[PDB]
Amino acid sequence: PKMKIPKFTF
Amino acid sequence: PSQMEHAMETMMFTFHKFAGDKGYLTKEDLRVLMEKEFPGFLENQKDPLAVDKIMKDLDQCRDGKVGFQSFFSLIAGLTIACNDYFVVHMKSTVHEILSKLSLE
Amino acid sequence: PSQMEHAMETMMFTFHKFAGDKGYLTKEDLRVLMEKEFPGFLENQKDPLAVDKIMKDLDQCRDGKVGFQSFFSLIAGLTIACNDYFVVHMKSTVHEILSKLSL
Repeated sequence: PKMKIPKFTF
Repeated sequence: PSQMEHAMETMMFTFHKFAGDKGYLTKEDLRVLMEKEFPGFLENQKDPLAVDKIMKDLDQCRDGKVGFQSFFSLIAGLTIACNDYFVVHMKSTVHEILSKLSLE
Repeated sequence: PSQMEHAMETMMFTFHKFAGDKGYLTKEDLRVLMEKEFPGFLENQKDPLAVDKIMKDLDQCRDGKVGFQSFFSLIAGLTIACNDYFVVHMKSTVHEILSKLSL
């Protein structure tokens, strides 16, 4: 896989 | 057999169960979802368009479909904000913690 | 009482259980974590430094600590890639699906 930073939270 | 894996499992089977062969989610899909699994939030929320605005903040493409990726993010924004609650208002349960704090 | 909420619950209690009052995770924290909860992957992996390289790809700040946010991402990269498996190699269980495909 590729654990990359997500986009947006709350 | 573990916990996280037992969780990730549900998380994985909680998407298509509300999607299907289509493999995605539309505005009406999210709405019904957040009300077919975790209503303990959107319900006692502060707006009937919450799902509408949330849906918008989700599909950054605005086509109607919502992939598992962007989807997961939703399952995150809640958990993240929820986690921050432990850092203050603390230190089945989420059913309440969710309906409690909300942020635009 | 629901499913997702029952899940999100675990997810939330699976972080501090491996963190503590400190409220974060160091290289040695991740390592022990991925081996104290979901070893069904890193174990039958293709490298003993997997955790080291993964840790690096996690704390984009390189200080040692790993917050719940960046942390969750990890719980995602696995689930996401795992999900893609249904789209092909298909159509407790994750315990195997995880140890199966990797980068």
